[PDB]
Amino acid sequence: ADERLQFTATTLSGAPFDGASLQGKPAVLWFWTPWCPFCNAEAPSLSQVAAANPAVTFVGIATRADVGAMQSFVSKYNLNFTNLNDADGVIWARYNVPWQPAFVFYRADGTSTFVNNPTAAMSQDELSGRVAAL
Repeated sequence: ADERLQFTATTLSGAPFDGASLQGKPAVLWFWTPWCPFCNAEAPSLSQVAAANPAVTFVGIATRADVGAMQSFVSKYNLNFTNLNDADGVIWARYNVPWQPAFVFYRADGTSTFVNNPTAAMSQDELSGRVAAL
């Protein structure tokens, strides 16, 4: 929320990205790793919900994998939004780690809600409703 978004990063494509650009608009952070079965179950839903909600800015944040594996996952699931190679877990630490998948749902006013459930993948219906609520 608010100042935690003040990070910089590198995308899987190698481009710089500034988290501060997310301030003041509805956004979703999604912390994933490519080998997690829950992340793999959620990825089609991220792809569809992001596509259907273009005025919400989605940013995936991947760690604990090589960049090629990250890229294969984005390609396989058509994740057409920024994905960050958080190679050393610094952004993950900022948002307090602990494992994947995790969502942060930001309103434009800076408030947020998190979902970090280890037992199940979030359904598309649930994700669509959380994104609409922003």
